[PDB]
Amino acid sequence: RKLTRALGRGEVSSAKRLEENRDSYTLDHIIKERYPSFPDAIRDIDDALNMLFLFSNLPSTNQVSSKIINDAQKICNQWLAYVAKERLVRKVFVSIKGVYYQANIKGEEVRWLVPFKFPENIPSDVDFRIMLTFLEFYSTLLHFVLYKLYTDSGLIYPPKLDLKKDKIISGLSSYILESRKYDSPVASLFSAFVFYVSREVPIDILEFLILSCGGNVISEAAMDQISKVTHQIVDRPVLKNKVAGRTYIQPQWIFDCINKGELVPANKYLPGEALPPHLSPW
Amino acid sequence: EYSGIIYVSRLPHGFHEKELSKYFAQFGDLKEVRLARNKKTGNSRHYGFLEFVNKEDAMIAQESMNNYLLMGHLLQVRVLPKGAKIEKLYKYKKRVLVEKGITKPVKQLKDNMKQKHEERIKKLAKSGIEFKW
Amino acid sequence: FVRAESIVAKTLATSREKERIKRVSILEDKKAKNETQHIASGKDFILKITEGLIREKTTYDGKPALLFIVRVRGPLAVNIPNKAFKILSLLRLVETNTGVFVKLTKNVYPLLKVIAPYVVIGKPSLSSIRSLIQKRGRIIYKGENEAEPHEIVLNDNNIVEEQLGDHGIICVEDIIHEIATMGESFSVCNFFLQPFKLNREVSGFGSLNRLRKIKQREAESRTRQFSNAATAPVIEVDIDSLLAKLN
Amino acid sequence: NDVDPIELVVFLPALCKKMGVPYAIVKGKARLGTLVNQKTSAVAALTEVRA
Amino acid sequence: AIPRERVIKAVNELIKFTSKPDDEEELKKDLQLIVVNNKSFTGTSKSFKLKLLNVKHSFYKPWKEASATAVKDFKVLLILKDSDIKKVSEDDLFDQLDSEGIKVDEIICGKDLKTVYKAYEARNAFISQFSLILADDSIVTSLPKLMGGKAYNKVETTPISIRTHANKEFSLTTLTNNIKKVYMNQLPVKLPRGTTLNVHLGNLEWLRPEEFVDNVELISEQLIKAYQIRSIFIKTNRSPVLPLYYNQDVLDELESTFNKGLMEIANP
RNA sequence: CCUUCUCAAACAUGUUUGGUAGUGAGUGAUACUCGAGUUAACUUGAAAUUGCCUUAAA
Repeated sequence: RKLTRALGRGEVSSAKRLEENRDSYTLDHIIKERYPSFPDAIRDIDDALNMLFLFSNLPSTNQVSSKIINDAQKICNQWLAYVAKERLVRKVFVSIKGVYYQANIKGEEVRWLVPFKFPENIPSDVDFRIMLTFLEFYSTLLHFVLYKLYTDSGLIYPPKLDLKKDKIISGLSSYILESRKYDSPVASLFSAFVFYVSREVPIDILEFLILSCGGNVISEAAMDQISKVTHQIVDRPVLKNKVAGRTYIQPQWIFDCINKGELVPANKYLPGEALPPHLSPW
Repeated sequence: EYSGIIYVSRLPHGFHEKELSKYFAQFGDLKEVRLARNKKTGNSRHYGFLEFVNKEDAMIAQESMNNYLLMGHLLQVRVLPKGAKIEKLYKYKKRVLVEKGITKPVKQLKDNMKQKHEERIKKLAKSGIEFKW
Repeated sequence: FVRAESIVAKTLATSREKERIKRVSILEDKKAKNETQHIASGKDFILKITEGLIREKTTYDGKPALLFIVRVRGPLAVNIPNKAFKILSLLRLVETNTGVFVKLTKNVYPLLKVIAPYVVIGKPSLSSIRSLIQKRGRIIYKGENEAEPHEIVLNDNNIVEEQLGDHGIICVEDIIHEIATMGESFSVCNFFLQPFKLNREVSGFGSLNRLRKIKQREAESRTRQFSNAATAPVIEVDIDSLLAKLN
Repeated sequence: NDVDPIELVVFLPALCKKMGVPYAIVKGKARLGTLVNQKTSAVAALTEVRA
Repeated sequence: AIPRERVIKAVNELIKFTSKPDDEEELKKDLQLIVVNNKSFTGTSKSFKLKLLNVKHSFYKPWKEASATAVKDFKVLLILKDSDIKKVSEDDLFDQLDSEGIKVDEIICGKDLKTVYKAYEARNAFISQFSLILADDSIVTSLPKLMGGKAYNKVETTPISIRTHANKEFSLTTLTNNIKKVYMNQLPVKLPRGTTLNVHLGNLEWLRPEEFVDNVELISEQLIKAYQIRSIFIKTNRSPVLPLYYNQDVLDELESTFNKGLMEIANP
């Protein structure tokens, strides 16, 4: 009301001062009241993860703003980078709806879904105000939970990002996690392996999975802006000349290796051959 | 008495025939719209005439726009009395220059300019001037 | 009702725009002949404006470049003249909040000078290119049993292969690579894509949104400048931050 | 024009005519208040202006 | 070029005609040079840029010297860029032109012209009092719209473009040096769209007749190389003309990127 | 109820080339080039009676 009065009287600098001198509400006390135990919060963060990963992939509309979308994308990238560094993923399943990831977070199973990188159509038939209220609550919850996880692991929160790497690829790789033996075999798979990912293969998904079961990733798609390679992930009908000393694989080999825990042999995953069925881990 | 003819003066720089017709059509149907312009350049003379079909509409337009302050110009609107129709206001344009040809040959023009120089000399001698050649 | 001040102001602004475009056209014709003595300047300048704000004027190297062009709302009280409207229609930029990709070359520079007041020009980074194609990608697709084509989101790589397969374009990432690298079938990919329909950074008419509109207009006035000097350098802004706001 | 009690301004036009001062009656003491950073203003005056 | 004895006699004869025994006693003693060309000076295009002809003999300092007993004194106006108006103060010109005795009376810019002197009456009143108007060459091309079309009808109110920038930066030394060179050596001439070129040599009380002869000799010898001149005259106001040059041989001369861009931006 | 070409290269802080098309009306003298173009200086409130693209949206 007071800002409307200042604009109605024509006092623009007064209006600017009024907008500057205000304090917004916070939800920290509500989060602490509703989740007295950190394991309770960790058990409840799954719906929050689903809502955040959904809302980060939407385009900006009149109801949904680019600031909210960018905050969702940033918090999701921080979560993914934490999981990748601590090497905590356990299960991965690629369905037509998207990618399901299952991780172990403080001894509890956390399952969530990440959609594919496509321009999904907004229906304009859902209560976006209700969804945005849920998103605000979930953002506060995940900020608190990520702060506790980074601090208990001994990492700075929030992590600073590399600006040029951000402008090259906007993923979890932008955020460098700084300080001040993992659990075999899922974490230790792909040890001392260098994967060259082809352009058509999903770079975000494959980079996240290889980092989670830590190994080097060389992205061809990130070579647009402008030796040590062991494996190369590809999906094409006709494949060009192949270097003899390098192993050519299909992306389902990564997912099947993660799901099985052991090293599924690479003779079943070649471009000139058909793939076995992709079984659900559950 | 009064006719349906309107004299408008102190018109701003951008007010021209199309603008005047567009504005005063909202007051009524217009029989003829003319704006005084310079003959040698396409520049308005800041006055013009309009004619309404309805003399009542002419009177209303005058009593509405007579002292309208517009872009630093206080407009002036008058209703013309009976008779005195408007004429001779052609939409002039910004003229250009072109070099015309010469039918006088080189020798003829040299003779003409020599005669002109001689007349200049004779005029100087007439006017009490002691100068060589 | 139509007010006399609005009519006359529109006339004056349109006349100024016609004079600007006429001078640009005459100078570029003298450049096209390239055998004219009397000339203000015979080369091309780019003014890069970044952020309290720094402007650097450099000479255009002539090498081809990748530009992102956003159609913004033009000067106050201006009717768009015929040549500018024709160029914008060819660039498929008839309405604001719409972006396209352009291959900047020597024959493209004069058109950019002509359409300087209606568009904002930048150099998009690879991250913003990927974000635009992954977030706002739309094609018009005609089925066998569909009599009339319609616009759909660029969602299927099978359509990409069956519509652009002869040139070797297989998927969305291939389209992104061709757009970024400006290789063969660049215009084919560009016109297979529809122009990107962005959304406004400020929307609504509450008190907060009106204050945001005031700040946005102040920033736009501070950055964007029309020299009206027939030799104004082509202005290049931070399209990364602009696309962060508009996408 | 809308001043109450009206005697605060009812002598002003005759005074301005007697002293040879240009004046105008305007609608809105609240409008004059926006002019001089107040809620209302019975009067406003310009004395010195820039070139 | 010019016969020195003939031009000496011409100037002496005019200066004898000037004194046989309002503006009547003052306007009639201004000496004028008429240059007639075979062809048009500029061509089909109007020009407002004054042609600066160098002379050895100073001209504007005699104007200020002789204008102490006149109604309107000699005044110099300087117009610079708006961003550069903050780099110059009056003492900065005073201490750099006090040795030459040059005083700049008033410095304005584009913003001042567009705000303080916008109205026609104020603009004409402010312009009419100045005799020498010097402008930055960057800003000089925006001047016909600002100073108006009346100011270009006379030579003295037509602005003079001078170089103010060194190494793509503002330079007080360069600005003052150009001002000094203009004040001492060069004179402004109005190139016409006809054949009749007028030069205002000055006033008979400003300089000696020998100095007028030397200045007209240098101007004529320079203009010979400048264009293929045809006729040269010297006169005084309200008085006829005297020829001083003639030649014949120069009379013998009397008798798509836009579409490529459209193609590049269009699909087929 | 808009808001005005605010600059370039070349040679060695200097030198040369190019870049400027205007409110309207009126007074007027005087010369120059084939009804065409130039040529001293004077008046004036921005003065005036007729020269055949839409979120700058309701």
